[PDB]
Amino acid sequence: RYEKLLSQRPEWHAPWKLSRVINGHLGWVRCVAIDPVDNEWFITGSNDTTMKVWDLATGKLKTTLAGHVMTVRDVAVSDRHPYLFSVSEDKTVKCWDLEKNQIIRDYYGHLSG
RNA sequence: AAGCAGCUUUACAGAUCAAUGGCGGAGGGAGGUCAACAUCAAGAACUGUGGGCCUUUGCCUAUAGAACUUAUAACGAACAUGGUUCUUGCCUUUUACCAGAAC
Ligand SMILES: [Mg+2]
Repeated sequence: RYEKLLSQRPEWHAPWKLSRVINGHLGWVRCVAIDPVDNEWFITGSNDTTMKVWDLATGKLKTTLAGHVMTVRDVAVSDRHPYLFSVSEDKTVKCWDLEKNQIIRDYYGHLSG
């Protein structure tokens, strides 16, 4: 097994460097989701109970999405829908109409966060 | 529109009393605080049918039919409630509330 690893060379990849630091939250950034279609913005749920939407190219802040009362743990953006799904430690799963930026279609049943 | 002729029918006397041609006829009418199924808010908006293009979709062209609803816009010349979210009001907590919005 060990002579077959030395027989093989890994693919070269280009290294990574920091290009932009964005300071906008009041707590920890706990989750990041990208726009799956057309790639203009990303959204960061956080520890200050609010999700912010950041433009990918310029780095400016587009909007803030409040509506959770505890820390937003994960954020998922849909490719087939204009829907944003967001869970938190406050036992809530929420949907968001991105054509309206309002909470629709709330989900219920998790015993904990 | 009286009257005459032409036309369409009509009670019919017919010609034919055949092959015909026209209209009607080859399982009703009125209803029911009966039922089922469709359908009832959108480029001012529908569908069937023929033709051509591309390769079925879509477009263009020709044609037929469009009930109900709608312009001081809506089936209802009528008018309640609930959910979420935002902003207020009441001010021990909650429910029940206050009264505007958006969905
Ligand atoms: Mg108590």
